[PDB]
Amino acid sequence: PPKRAALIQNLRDSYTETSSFAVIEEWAAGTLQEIEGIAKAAAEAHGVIRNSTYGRAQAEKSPEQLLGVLQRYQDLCHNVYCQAETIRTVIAIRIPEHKEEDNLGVAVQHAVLKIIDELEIKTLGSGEKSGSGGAPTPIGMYALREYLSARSTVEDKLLGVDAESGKTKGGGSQSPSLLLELRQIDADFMLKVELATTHLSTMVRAVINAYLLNWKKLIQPRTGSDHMVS
Amino acid sequence: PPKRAALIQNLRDSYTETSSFAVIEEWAAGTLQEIEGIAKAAAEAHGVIRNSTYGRAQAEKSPEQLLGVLQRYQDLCHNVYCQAETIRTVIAIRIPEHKEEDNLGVAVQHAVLKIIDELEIKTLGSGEKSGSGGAPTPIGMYALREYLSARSTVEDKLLGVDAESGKTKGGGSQSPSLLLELRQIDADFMLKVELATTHLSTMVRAVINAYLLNWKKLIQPRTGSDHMVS
Amino acid sequence: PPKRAALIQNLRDSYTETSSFAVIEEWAAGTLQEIEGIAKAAAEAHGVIRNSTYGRAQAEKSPEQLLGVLQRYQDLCHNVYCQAETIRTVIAIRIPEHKEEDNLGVAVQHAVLKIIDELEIKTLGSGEKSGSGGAPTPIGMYALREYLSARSTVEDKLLGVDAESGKTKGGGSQSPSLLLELRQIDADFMLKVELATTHLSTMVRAVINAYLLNWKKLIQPRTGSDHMVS
Amino acid sequence: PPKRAALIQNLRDSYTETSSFAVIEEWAAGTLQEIEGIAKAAAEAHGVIRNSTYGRAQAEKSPEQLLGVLQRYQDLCHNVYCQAETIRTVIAIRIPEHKEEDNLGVAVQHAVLKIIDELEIKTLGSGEKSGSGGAPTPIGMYALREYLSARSTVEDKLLGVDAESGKTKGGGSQSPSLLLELRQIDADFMLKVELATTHLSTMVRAVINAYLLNWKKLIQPRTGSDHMVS
Amino acid sequence: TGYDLSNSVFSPDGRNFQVEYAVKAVENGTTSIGIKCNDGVVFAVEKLITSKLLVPQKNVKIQVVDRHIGCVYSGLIPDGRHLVNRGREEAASFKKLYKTPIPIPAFADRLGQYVQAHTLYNSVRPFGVSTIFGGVDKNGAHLYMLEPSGSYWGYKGAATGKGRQSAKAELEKLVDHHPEGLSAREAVKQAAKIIYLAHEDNKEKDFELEISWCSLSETNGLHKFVKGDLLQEAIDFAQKEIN
Amino acid sequence: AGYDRHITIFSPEGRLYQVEYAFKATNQTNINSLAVRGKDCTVVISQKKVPDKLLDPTTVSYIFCISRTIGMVVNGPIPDARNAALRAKAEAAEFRYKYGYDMPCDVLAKRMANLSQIYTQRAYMRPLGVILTFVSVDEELGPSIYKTDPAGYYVGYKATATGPKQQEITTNLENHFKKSKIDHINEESWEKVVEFAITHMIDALGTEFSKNDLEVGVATKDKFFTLSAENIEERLVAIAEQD
Amino acid sequence: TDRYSFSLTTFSPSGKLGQIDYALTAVKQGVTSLGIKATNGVVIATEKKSSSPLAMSETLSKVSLLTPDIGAVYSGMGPDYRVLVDKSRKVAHTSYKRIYGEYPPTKLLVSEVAKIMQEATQSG
Amino acid sequence: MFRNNYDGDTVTFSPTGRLFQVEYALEAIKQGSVTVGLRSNTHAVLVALKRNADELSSYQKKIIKCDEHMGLSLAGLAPDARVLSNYLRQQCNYSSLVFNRKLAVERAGHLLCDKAQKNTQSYGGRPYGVGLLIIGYDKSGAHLLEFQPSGNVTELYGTAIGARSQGAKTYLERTLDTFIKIDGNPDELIKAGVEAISQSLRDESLTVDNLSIAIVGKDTPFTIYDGEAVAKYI
Amino acid sequence: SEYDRGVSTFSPEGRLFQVEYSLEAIKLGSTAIGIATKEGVVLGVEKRATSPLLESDSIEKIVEIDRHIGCAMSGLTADARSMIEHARTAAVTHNLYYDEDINVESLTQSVCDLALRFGEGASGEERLMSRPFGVALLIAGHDADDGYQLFHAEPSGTFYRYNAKAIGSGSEGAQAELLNEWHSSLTLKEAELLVLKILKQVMEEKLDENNAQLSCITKQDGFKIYDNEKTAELIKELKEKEAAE
Repeated sequence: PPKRAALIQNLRDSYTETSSFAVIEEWAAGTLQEIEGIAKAAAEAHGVIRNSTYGRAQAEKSPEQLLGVLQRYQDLCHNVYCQAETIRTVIAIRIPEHKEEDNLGVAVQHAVLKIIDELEIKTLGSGEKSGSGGAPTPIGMYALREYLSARSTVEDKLLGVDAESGKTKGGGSQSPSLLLELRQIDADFMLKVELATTHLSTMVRAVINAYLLNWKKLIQPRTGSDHMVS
Repeated sequence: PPKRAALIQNLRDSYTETSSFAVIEEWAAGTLQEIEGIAKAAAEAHGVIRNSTYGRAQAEKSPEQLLGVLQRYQDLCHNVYCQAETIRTVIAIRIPEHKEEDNLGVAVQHAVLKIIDELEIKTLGSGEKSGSGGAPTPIGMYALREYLSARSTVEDKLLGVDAESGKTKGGGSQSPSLLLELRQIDADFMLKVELATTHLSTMVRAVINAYLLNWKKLIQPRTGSDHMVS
Repeated sequence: PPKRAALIQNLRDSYTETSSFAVIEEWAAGTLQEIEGIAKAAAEAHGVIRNSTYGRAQAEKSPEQLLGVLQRYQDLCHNVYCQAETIRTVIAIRIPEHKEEDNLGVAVQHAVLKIIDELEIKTLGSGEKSGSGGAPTPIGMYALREYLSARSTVEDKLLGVDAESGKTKGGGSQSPSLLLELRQIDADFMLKVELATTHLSTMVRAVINAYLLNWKKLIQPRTGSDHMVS
Repeated sequence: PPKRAALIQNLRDSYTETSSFAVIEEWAAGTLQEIEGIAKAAAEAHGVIRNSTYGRAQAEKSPEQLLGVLQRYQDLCHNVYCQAETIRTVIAIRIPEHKEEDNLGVAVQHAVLKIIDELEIKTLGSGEKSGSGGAPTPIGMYALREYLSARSTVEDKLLGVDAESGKTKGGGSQSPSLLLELRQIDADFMLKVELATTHLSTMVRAVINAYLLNWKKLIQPRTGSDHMVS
Repeated sequence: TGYDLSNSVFSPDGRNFQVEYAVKAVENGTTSIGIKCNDGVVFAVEKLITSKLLVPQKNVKIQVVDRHIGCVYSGLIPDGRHLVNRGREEAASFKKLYKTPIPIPAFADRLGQYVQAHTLYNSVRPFGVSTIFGGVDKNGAHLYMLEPSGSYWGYKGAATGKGRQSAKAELEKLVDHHPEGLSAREAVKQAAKIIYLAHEDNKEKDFELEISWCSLSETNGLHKFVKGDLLQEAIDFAQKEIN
Repeated sequence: AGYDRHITIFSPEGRLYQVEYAFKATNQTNINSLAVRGKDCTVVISQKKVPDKLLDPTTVSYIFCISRTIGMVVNGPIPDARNAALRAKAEAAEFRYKYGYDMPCDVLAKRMANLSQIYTQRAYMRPLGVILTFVSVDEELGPSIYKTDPAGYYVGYKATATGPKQQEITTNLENHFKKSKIDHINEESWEKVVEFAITHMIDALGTEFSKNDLEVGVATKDKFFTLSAENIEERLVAIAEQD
Repeated sequence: TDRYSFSLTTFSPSGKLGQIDYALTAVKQGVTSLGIKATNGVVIATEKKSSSPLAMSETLSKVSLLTPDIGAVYSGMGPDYRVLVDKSRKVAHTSYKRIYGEYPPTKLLVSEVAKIMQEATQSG
Repeated sequence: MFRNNYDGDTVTFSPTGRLFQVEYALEAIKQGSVTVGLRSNTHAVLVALKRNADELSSYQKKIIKCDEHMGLSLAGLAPDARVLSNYLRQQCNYSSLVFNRKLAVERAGHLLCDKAQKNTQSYGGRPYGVGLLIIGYDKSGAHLLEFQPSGNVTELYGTAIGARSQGAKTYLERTLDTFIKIDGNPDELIKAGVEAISQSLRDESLTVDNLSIAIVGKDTPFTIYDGEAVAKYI
Repeated sequence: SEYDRGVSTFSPEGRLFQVEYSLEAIKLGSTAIGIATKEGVVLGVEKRATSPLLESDSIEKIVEIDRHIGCAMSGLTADARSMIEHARTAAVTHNLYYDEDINVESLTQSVCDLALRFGEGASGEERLMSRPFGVALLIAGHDADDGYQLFHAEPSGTFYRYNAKAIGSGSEGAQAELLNEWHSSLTLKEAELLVLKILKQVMEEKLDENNAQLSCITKQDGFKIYDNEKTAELIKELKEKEAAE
């Protein structure tokens, strides 16, 4: 077993505590300010849509500024989810031999691992196929995809659509409410980014505290010490 | 019962500890570098789509570069799932007589078996019919299938489809958002491969550690030793 | 109660331990080699589809080679599920009087019964109406049915729909992705047979071990012995 | 309370142990051979469909031989479910005063009642609206209904459309796979009857054993005997 | 079950599982046999050599009580010695009171009553051994075999331990083809035989045989250890028939 | 959630099941016993099943001689009954010593039904799982029969039964006594009464007995004795024709 | 069920010792028995129930003499009463007759008996 | 799921007839340091590998005298050993004052077994966590024994207990024919014991600070060689 | 998770957790330090008071067992008072019977044979006291046979002899430092500034002669507990050498 010892060694040398601590420092400064930034970026973007009047003109183009936010957001989630998997990789490889005793530290490991996964679930978002808890999670990191899909369905009802000899129209639409809905789809998905980020702040601040406190036990789940036996 | 002893013997000779240890070494070197490779392969592929402008031209052909990644990925999942079933077969056949005592080792067996199944679930992916936990798992190993099915539905609304005499239009759109969605479907499924592989690294590294530590108990769940009775 | 004793007697004489042991021997040799056979049969069948170019020609006929595998598979599942019900019938009829004591053997019975049912669930497969655990089970034994239903839906979009009267038409499928999807549906359902059979090997090997060890307790759940009372 | 005693008396006289024992005898001989009969009746019916070539001709009529099996099956389920409710009515009315002590017999009653309900669930089948366990149960006793509904949907696509004159048609459905699916729907629903009956044998044999053993406790859950107090 | 945890507790069917488990531990120890010849008896136990580093002729499993009682058991060895020391006091105080060396039948109760007791209180663990013993008194020879519940009787010859059945069928036999008391000498011989035949459950673990006997003619009323020449003979007189 | 584990806790309906369970253990004996009284004798019947060609039957009884006038039969495990048999066997000795006269059946049974009550209220031990049947020829009641159980109960019986077959051996007697309209068997000598039981039992069980399938004892004018092995064959013969 | 009714030492949140009431249940079950006070006498009676007529009920009293001026009866657990009795006839000598040269008044015997009844309680 | 409701007290039999609390005890003997014993027909020998805490602490001894002709080495819980070795010192003294005869070694086994006995049959306590190798020289010449917390004392020719003890026992099992015959010469019987013990080292090697030895035989009352005096073997 | 609730219960791997937790009780005490020198032995401790109204000397963390043996404890104080008491009686009694001084280790020995008296149930003898003591001891003494000795007593029941050792909340860092300082040719005054230095280090509060107690024992004058002025200047004289190097 001198080779088996090697493999496990190289593993823990690739992902040391320094690797995960760096992730926490980043979240402490950089990553948090960025979230607070995306917060008001979509906050004022929601105020604009509230003071606008929608006409057929706005159904013939996708508001690029909104696409700028939902994109800037998807980017942040991407990073976090990867920086988390880093912290997780640091712990998972340090879970000791399965025993029925001396699991005081192991408990701490599993505990933190759980809070981290709860974070990864938020960022990863809801999706469109669903976990027993539903989709109480604001909006996934696939906001862009869901957004275009929502607006797209309504742009086919307002605009109409054609083919030729008889009449260009083809598909297409009184309902005064259907027009206001195109206005709401732009307003809502901007609100969903406010909330998603507000909660995402809290979650991140929590994991930072949770890590900085239990880190010793996270790396050293068991402290060998045979002073009695000899 | 000299024949019943034989069957059980041949079984454990077909799948020794050496068989499963080989699987771990492969994951230690080869298989991990491959995942890290597929990681950036779709990372830069996602950067390309971000700096491109989509027109009707891109709806008349499927990007071969992307099919190259989703394929290269499906391939890796395939292998892992099979290499796992190897490790599982090594343990399952070594689960002792069902007793109400001396299950300290048995517990270890069941424990590792569970982490392995959790791995197989990730690789096997979500699918399209669902387990009470939902589909919080990135993307299955059937990405290719789901991808073409997603893009296909949009390529019909765009190119639109048809007949002849007079104009090929039939129905196409004006929905400017439906065009951007074709762009996102290519971008998302490339992001889903980044994440799926990032997490898949962590999972694999974990199982390696978990195995290398408890392996003794995995093969020898109970250690007979009647020193008291005689 | 001399007649009530009879009924229970004839029951256990119809399904003795020999009946179930035979099932295990079959799985030991014959049935396992067959699964390993179906494994590579669809393995090379998946390699072929990977090196082929699909055109309108392949949408006008169903690949007989694939129907040969999904059929050969459905056949194997059928047999196993019946051979299992044999083993189960051998136990179910040997579950003793319901008591609140001396259930050490009974526990073993219920335990094995559970692993067997878990096997029957895999073979029976997923279906199309679902159990709280979802459909994490590869593919049911109704692969043939699900396959033709999947391909059929795509052969209509690519083949066309043309309804008639001589003065207007219907249309011919342009989405380049819809064509590749017909190619994937043939590739995936071949991969699903590889996996389904790989896991099915493991499951069977497990049940064999589990049976060969606890069989004594399975037949004799309680061993009467009143040496104290007299 | 001399009248309240009467009501409970007449109840138990209407459904004595003799009533339920008769049900067990029937299942011992008659009912079991019938199930084994329906087993091969659909076994050879599945072999026939396997050696046949389907054309447009078979879409213009429903195979009377198959309707003969699915009907003969629905009939058997009907009977069993009623004969079970008989056994259940025999017990339910003999559940004693709710106490927090002396429930050794009561436990037996509830136990058997549970196995019986598990039987009734199988026969009653799945349905089309579903219980948290899904539809892992083969096919309900409403096979006839589900079958015609499945085939019917495909007989419209194959047939489409059909107005006449002998020189042009309507439709469609050129999909070669859609034709084979009509062949599979006949083959599958015949296989589903094989399995459903194989498992139904096991279940019935089990309940017989379970009853013949605990019947004493089923009728006499508590045995009064105040020898200490006086 | 919650009825297999305490030692005093009765299961709903009047079953005391803790004592039962006690027996499971007994039918797993080595094998011990007891032969009752005409005048006197013969005992023999299976000693298991685990390693080569085990001074032979040492580590005796048969104990004498007073100076006329053979005594052998199987199961938990410490529980063994224990149950016997008590028997040794119980014996001694009895002779000190009545003068006449204790009646083999009397002796058994004393032991039963004692083992009996360890099934009454939940603060103690039942004896983990089956015991076989006997000797020659005023009414000749007797041979009993006490067990974990304190239950016991008189036997023509018996044995307990991992391999006891073979010891029994090849024991009932001797009874059938000899219905009239076996043989002083011969008993020993056939004794060393009945062990080997039963050792086929420890086959891969070379062993050492130990025999003692008690007889009004060869021992002279006293219980003695079968060592020396007659000890060899009996072995071969069994090693030969083993073929 | 363990009422029935402790010998001291009352269930919501004042039950104390541990005492109750105690009883089922008095049945796993699988031996039946009935006792009937003559006019100057008393006889108890019990089957003697010996399921082993190795156990020497001489040491296989469930009826002991408490005192030179009282005899006892037990429906339970030989370990537990052997205990009780001893305590009572000693109460006798001491009583005589402390009072000048031989202890009556009816009393000894009360010392025991009491002893197995204190035994059971203070919780100093688990209740013995046996039923004790005391027989004798008192000098103030001659044909006397009393029977105590684990719950600390007792009473007088004109002739009773005990085993896995209460009612059968019982009712069969209720119809025979329902006729004679008296409370005892009429006959000048024991010999004849004995014959009456065996006779009136085979009737309820439905089986023949030999000089080894049964076991009986009787009480005379102060002189309790166990029926011989061979001698039990006698009356078995005499009553095999006067059918 | 509570989690307070299985200990003589335990008070329920309200203030009711438990084991006592269940004990008092075995009594509210026993065979019916009564007592009537006259002006020139007092009567105490209780019924008898036969397990079977094969048993001699005339060898098991239910109305007992404690002192030649006091008798008593019961309802509940048979066996208890039998010894509770003999302990009462003694605590009647050792505690009174042997100190005062005479037998005890009604009131005090009943209390000397409840005294023995008390012990059974206060003590797990 | 997966509990073991049979290991809470030394007073409970598991369904198969095992006393788990006692088993766990032995497990603590395995966790202790190694010690070896072997004897010929003129002497017996104890060789032990003392352990320690810091480079500042002392090495905890494990050889104990009991009389001029008897002693033992230990493995496991130090205190338990104290109690045991002490009970032994007492037993020898009685057999010396009263009868004026040196307590035979076999007897010392029975005695240590019957005492260890009591702790496996009653409620409330726990079993001794310590194994001992006893040596001595009565009227039957040399003697070596091996006691375990279950009350099982077996008389060997050599042996070792403790972590890695395995390797040393193996060695002894081969060199047997050789040493069992080292009579009249003690210096060689010890060099043998020292070789056998080294078959169990992994961390370091035996230095003058952590090596302990002891002998007894024909004309050698039980004496213990410590440190600076065991140098001629290192 | 389940085997740590009985002082007489072995965990599956042969461990007695209640005993282990016992020790974990000591880490909560404040630091105690002992350094042995061929000149004598030194004992120093961090006092650590919650308030300025406490009377310092009220906290007896260092005490005399006899004229030639002293010690410093760490852990539960009530539990200490009991050991200190036994130890003192042990010494005095031996004196009475032998007209001599008890060997330091033979005293230390009797202190451990005391902790060895935990456990309730009744399997034979009788030793009334439920659990392990929650405290350790640093016993510094001197006798004609082995000179200046220093011991560490643990509730486990065992003990080791040291050249220098530290116990309490800080025994983590303190023990490291001592590992890299101690050397056989240390003078008494040298060890004083060392014990004093390591406390200040892994201690906490500004090291004043109020939160730090220092003592020592020698063949010449036995056990003496340094008064405040001495320790005070020993601190200044200490903190000074820190300027240069």
